[PDB]
Amino acid sequence: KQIVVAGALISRGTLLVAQRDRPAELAGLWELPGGKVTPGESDADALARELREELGVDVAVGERLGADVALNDAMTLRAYRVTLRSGSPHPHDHRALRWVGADEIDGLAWVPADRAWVPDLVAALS
Ligand SMILES: Cc1c[n+]([C@H]2C[C@H](O)[C@@H](COP(=O)(O)O)O2)cnc1N
Ligand SMILES: [Mg+2]
Repeated sequence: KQIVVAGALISRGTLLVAQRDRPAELAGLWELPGGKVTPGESDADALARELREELGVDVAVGERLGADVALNDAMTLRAYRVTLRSGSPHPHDHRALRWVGADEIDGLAWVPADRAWVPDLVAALS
């Protein structure tokens, strides 16, 4: 299974969430940003690559956040905690970004795959 890595960036007590712009089925819905791992890459290398590209930030990749999610037969989604080293997030590849607190998490229009992490994200912001 191809791995997709996603980042739960928590900064000053809030969580970054990113509103997708593609494809049509996901455009308008919110995610933990990330992307596919390239063969040869560690999860950490891939996720730091994706978040530099998409958000314009340098992050450190930490512990897992929640469990693996099955996208399809081919693909598995994995979330990690990440923390900021340098830079401020900007939506280079998204419709919008939003910093949310615990009480906002379950109200967001999540990408259905990511919605699985809602209890984990609420816990992390407890
Ligand atoms: C980063 C991410 C990605 N995906 C799904 C959407 C695509 O089917 C696939 C690859 O992601 P992308 O379109 O490269 O961001 O994984 C779902 N949740 C996420 N948090
Ligand atoms: Mg992406």
